[PDB]
Amino acid sequence: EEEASVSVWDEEEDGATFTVTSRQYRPLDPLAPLPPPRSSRRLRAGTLEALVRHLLDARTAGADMMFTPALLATHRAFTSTPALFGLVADRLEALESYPPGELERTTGVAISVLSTWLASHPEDFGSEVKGQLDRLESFLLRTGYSADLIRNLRARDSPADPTDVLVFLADHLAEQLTLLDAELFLNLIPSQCLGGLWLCPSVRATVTQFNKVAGAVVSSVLGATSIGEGPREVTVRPLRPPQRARLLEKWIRVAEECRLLRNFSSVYAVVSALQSSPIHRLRAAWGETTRDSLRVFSSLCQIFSRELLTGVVPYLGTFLKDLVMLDAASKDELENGYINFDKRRKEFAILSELLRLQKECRGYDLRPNSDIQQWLQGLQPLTEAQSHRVSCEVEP
Repeated sequence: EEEASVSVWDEEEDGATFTVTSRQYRPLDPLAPLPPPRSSRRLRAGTLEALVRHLLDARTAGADMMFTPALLATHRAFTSTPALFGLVADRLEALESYPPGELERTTGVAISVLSTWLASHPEDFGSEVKGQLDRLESFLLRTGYSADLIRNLRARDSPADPTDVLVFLADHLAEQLTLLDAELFLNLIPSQCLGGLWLCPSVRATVTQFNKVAGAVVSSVLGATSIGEGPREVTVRPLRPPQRARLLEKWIRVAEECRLLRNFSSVYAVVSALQSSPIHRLRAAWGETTRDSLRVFSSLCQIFSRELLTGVVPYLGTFLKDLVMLDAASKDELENGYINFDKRRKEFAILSELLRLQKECRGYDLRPNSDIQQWLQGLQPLTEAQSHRVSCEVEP
């Protein structure tokens, strides 16, 4: 595992730039002849056509292992699914005159790539790729070549009292918030998180629920129910500072139980709601909060979290921000018109983190509590304008 030499150089092809790396390691037996050097030839930038040539090259899987999954995961940021499918069908068609050995090899790579693509991202394929599908299966029958791949590609009543948070146990509430957060995080299409895209419903649905939880906290602490849409249309229940503190203490504990379940999405939803202007203002209510609940809350505030992500539900906003930073920092294309694939590798790196958090999220074993769920559904959260108004009314 101890290396002796590393050589790095760049090579140019038709419409692409590659980086070759050659690493010479010392043999395990120090007296043995030198082992063969370990190498990689990775595409750095190239035309959309050149990306597809590299995609369907049999050597790419061994010499550039990030390329295939990165391209398949990020392609919707710079091209489209029917466009990429079409260029794959293009490449295969321009290869029909080739000798049977080369034809069968590349067709095999194409079948392998399309199977991985379909397995990884089934939502990419629909009615829009109909012509490209016919383009593919006519090519296969024409060359006499995959059967399962074609088949698989063919197939594709009054508003709830917000203060009733007190009626349920805090660990149960956390478990129930996590159940909703987890299934949304599992249904998340990671590519929709990309700076170039974020038409992104799976991200929107995660953010909506995040906002509903944060809204529920603000609403219940203020003891208010949003009955209309305007800044003035609200109903408010009577709460003395000691009574309101019990609601603050309750949500603090719910946030704490979310943390123990590693649901950092709802931890942040609750903590940001409690740090929010219309809730921070409530100094009489906070003044009645027990010191133990305050120390827990401060500890929860200092988390916002990246180091703790090593069941689980992450706060998606941090990944959305990193992907916005990266999109702003890195160019889509180079001056020559080549797609800057380095950008896409850095994007995939973040996406693979999300993928590994998704498989860990599958580890949850939680049961739907019908009555907590019904309460959550009946919640009518206050708008930013309404909450500011009510807080000015309940604590002048």
